[PDB]
Amino acid sequence: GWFREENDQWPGQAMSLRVEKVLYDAPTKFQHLTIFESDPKGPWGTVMALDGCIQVTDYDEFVYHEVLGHTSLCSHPKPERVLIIGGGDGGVLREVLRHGTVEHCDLVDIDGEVMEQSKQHFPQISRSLADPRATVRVGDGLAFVRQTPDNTYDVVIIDTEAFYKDVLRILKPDGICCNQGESIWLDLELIEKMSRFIRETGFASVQYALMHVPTYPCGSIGTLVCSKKAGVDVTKPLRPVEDMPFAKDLKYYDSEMHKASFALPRFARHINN
Amino acid sequence: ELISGGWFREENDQWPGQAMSLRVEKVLYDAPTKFQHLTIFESDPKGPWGTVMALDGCIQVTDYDEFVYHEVLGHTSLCSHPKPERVLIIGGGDGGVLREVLRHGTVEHCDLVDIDGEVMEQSKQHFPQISRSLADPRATVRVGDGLAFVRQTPDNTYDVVIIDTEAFYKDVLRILKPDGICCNQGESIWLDLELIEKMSRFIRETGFASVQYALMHVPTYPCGSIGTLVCSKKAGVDVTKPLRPVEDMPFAKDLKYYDSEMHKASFALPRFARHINN
Ligand SMILES: C[S@@H](CCCN)C[C@H]1O[C@@H](n2cnc3c(N)ncnc32)[C@H](O)[C@@H]1O
Ligand SMILES: C[S@@H](CCCN)C[C@H]1O[C@@H](n2cnc3c(N)ncnc32)[C@H](O)[C@@H]1O
Ligand SMILES: O=C(CCS)Nc1ccccc1
Ligand SMILES: O=C(CCS)Nc1ccccc1
Repeated sequence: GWFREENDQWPGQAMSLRVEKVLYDAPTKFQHLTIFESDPKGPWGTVMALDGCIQVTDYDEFVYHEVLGHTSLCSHPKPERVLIIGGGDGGVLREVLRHGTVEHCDLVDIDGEVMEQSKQHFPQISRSLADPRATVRVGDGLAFVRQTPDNTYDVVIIDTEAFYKDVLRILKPDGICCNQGESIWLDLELIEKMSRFIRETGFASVQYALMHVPTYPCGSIGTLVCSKKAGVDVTKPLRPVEDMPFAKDLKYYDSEMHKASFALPRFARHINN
Repeated sequence: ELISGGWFREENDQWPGQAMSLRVEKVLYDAPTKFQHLTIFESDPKGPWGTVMALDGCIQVTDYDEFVYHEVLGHTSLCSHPKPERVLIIGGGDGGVLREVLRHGTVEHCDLVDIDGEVMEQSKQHFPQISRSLADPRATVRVGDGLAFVRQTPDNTYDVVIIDTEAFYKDVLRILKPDGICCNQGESIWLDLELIEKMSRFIRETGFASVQYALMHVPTYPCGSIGTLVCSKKAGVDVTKPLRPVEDMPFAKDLKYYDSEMHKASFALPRFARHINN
């Protein structure tokens, strides 16, 4: 049969993939979690959906994982302690762990079932979950950051007021925050709203980086990249990845794509000023 | 044979196991032309897509993201040339590239050849924002094979050739002036990276001095992006930095996707694809 994806907000279209083998399909305590192998004659491999929205495919998971992971960290002078909220597939953490500067990373994900299913059906994404520089919790990020002290983390990556206020609060003075931002084609209003809320919460700067992800609606998604410190230009890498030893293992991210990600179509450019 | 209230479904033989579909609100055209199947319909009015054109079952234009591809092709090429006075567009029957090229004050004449006169007719009726350029008298619009058209054209006729569709590419090189720019509808770095590598190498070997691939976000196309090979007949020219920035022309603010920053960023490729460009 077929997995069909559609959206009541964008009513008259759908996107479908052939299911070759259902590997998981159950409610969880927090969301519907579907994993299946897609057409072995196609490129998508294993696919994971949450409440019927594709979240991860074998084919392009590298895109969003490297952009969040390295755009943020390469914007920091020396990132040693890292929080990931959500990110339970482990992909971002894998990308975080490539950085030698990283001493420790906590990863907090509301949904234990996601990580378990990930270890089972996404080995190349989940390996990183048992790494000794990581600690993995099953819990609400909202609570977790409310119970975290000031000046704890150099980087907070949010891969899903008092929340945004807390995040600024837990970052050190050169803190860098990034999130999974939405689509400039479907959520532009909401991107504008967030950008400005995030800034009025007390972050010095907020800049939106666009990336190409084929399996997400409209072919792209972005991340808001936010600096606690004033005078920081996140759009030009602070510490290029080309000097670190893992650069040539990356399949999407480099310094030219860093810079380029912040050039927006004219209709959307007002997000970045 | 499509009917209002049903869904248009597209699949591909070549990438089995995916499908894409749009609800049809009203059929405005659905018949074979002497060249291809041409489908036009209004999509769901509670959605953003407006009117939609399909050729042989591949969507080609929607009201929605129309401007991306047309502006990228018109402007990346024209802003890479010192003085584009005479322009040829092969394909482009809908009028979209031509509306972008005609924005430019230096353009003195533009010929467009598209093999299917029906595409041009139905664009006149159903895409007024795209096709108004087609009646412009700085343009000459012929129905004809672009291949036979370039073959019958003398050397160094054009400053810029835009292909919106080996003996062909050599003709293209021949009909351009020493200063010429050619750009085309490239394919996708996700679906035909090998093809893009091959086209580029051989456009170079044909005799073009440089060829660089420009990536753009088009949400209605397979995998949500597509590209254009931007090729310079003369040596030592860098198409990846605007020769004549659009920001110095009167119409810069009318554009919805393209500007100089977008121009430079479009040549940055994800690492797996960057060898196309070096
Ligand atoms: C799958 S991941 C997105 C895929 C790209 N790596 C989205 C994760 O965020 C979690 N999530 C959602 N809400 C929360 C909260 N409130 N806290 C923590 N994690 C959360 C959710 O369980 C997904 O695993
Ligand atoms: C509609 S346009 C594609 C959408 C981008 N605006 C593609 C056009 O190329 C024409 N086409 C295809 N082959 C040729 C040749 N050989 N010559 C000229 N025009 C051609 C075809 O009729 C379409 O209208
Ligand atoms: O636009 C989308 C999906 C996300 S924007 N689908 C689509 C619409 C028209 C044509 C082809 C695809
Ligand atoms: O990946 C693709 C198409 C081209 S890259 N489609 C798709 C992705 C997710 C769900 C349904 C379809």
